[PDB]
Amino acid sequence: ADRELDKEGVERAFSILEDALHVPTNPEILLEKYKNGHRKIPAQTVLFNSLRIWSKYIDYLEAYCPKDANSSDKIFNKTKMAYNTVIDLRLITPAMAENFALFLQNHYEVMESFQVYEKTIPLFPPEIQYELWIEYLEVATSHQLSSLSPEHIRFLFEKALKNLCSNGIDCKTIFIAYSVFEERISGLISKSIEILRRGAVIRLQLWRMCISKAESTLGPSVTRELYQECIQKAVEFVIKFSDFESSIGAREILAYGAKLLPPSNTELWDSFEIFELKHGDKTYKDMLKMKKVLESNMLIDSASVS
Amino acid sequence: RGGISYDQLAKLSYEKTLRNLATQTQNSSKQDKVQKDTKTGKITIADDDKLVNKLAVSLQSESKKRYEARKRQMQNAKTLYGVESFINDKNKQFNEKLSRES
Amino acid sequence: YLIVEESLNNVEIVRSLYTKWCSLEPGVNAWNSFVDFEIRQKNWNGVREIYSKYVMAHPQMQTWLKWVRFENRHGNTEFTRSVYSLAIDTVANLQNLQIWSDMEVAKLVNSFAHWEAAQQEYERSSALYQIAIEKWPSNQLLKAGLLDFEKQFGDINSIEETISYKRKMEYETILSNNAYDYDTWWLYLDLISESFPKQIMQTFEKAIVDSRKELSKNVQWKRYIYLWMRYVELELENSLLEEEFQRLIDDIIPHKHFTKIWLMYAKF
Repeated sequence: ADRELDKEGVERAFSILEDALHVPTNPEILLEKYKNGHRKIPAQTVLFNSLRIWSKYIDYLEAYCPKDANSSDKIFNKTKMAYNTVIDLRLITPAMAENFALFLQNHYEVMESFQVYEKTIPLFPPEIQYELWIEYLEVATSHQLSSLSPEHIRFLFEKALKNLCSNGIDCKTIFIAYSVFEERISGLISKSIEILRRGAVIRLQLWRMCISKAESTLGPSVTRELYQECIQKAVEFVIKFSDFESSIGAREILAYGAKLLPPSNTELWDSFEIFELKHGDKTYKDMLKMKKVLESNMLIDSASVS
Repeated sequence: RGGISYDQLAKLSYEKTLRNLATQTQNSSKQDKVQKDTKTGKITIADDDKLVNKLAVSLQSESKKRYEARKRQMQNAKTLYGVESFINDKNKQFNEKLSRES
Repeated sequence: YLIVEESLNNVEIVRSLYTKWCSLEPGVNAWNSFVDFEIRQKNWNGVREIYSKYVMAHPQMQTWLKWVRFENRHGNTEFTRSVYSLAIDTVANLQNLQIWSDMEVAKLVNSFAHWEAAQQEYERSSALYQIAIEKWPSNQLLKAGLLDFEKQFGDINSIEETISYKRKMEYETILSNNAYDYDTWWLYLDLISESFPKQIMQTFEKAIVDSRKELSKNVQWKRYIYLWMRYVELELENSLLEEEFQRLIDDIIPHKHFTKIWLMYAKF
């Protein structure tokens, strides 16, 4: 192929490489009879299976198609059937599945590139679907030609988000993409229960903390519910987050310092928390010294237990 | 997990013998009736003398392999463990059984 | 008995043995080794006779879908849709016996449709979803498996038509479960105002303002108000404003007939 591409046209380079890729009647039987055949059956018959053959065939097509193809052209109809044949042969790698969906979005075939993500995710195992769902959900919300309804974009998240956390992946971004887009198209703070689910799946502390900042902008009635639910090493970090929420909107915070120190070992960071709560006031270094006195006595009790 | 039931293990050992029979036909390729009696109800089947020898030798050879694999497993079983005190082989054999129960 | 007669290459004795053994209805291990026997012997017409009997001995989709995995392995298109036509009629013919579950019939409808999508006939892929949902309105899995077919092979207005229904059922089942989640109301109404406009569109707005006391609640009524107002309006406005208003009635009398309805709603 490579010597003929320089000497002769790419149409000559296709035609010598078209003869490689005849998918005859049945690839399932020929693939199996080749694998079970002990070196007697030639690989001339099962030559279509080879990924290397398809990728450099396609890369000639995707290079030869013009920058404006718009589906009238023969070649854009030719590279799409050659791309779809790879998916039907099922020998498509996930970087190659992105190269076809990217291929359609440059040539304004955006609404058919959502079919491209749709066909392939089923075929792949998770830990790889997470990289396709980023590129699929981002085209749905960011690309300008995609006019999808806000109940259709919400379908694409909560079909993925439910499916993808079911097999078990951290899913930090998809939660945020379903969190960020909710203001740009809908514009209400339903964001919290959409993002609470990140904190309570069945990193996670870094999803819980940024949003409990966000409802202190909107309204304190839905902050204080999170401050309760935030606390129910990692446990100690959750207690610290609760103390910060109390400072934003003090006795509940000090008692929380007790609840957190009693949550777990070391507790000096909690001392920094109560000290922060004391420092926040613009009252008497009496309750503070009493607090350090109570903490020290608790430490002495822990030493007695040990 | 679990053990394998006697229906599945009969099937799996059936498939292993078919694969082994398939490779014997493959190797034989690379290296190159029913009459019922009138007098009685007895039935007669014409057979080649080969493939009866080949079945009998295969059944003997599989018995040899399983015998020597168990015999070598006997050798490992009485050479591995020596921690607990015992009296005979049957003691260590029974106290391996108690270790299997844990 | 089999692997000895296999070893002797007596192919007519294992065939006579298997015909007897599959007559006593033993289980799926026997039949699957009997369809694997004829693949060895290349008897393609004989193994097709077995699956005719194998679906009658074990009526279940993993025996029917095994027979379509046989036919799609060989690529014979005339034989595969004949099996597909026999599989979906027998579910319809034997509906009252109740031996295939809702998740079980969804595997047959989807594997019929995704095969017809690969056979480039999208109008047969599309129409069978309608007959299956009507033929079975009970199973949600066949309705939900209808949607994923449109996502892959359908044109965009058809997906949005079907998407609007699944969102309708899922918003309906949360609000029946969860009592006062006011943020799902403000989308469920806007689900029906956007894509469902009809008698239902007015009706839910009644059914919402039924559910409407919080600060979190009452602004939903404000939405239903203008939703009514954009399109009576005074009559429902007085009924809701009755929550309590002596200053309001004195404010009402001075600027109801004098100035508008928008002035009337300003009091509320």
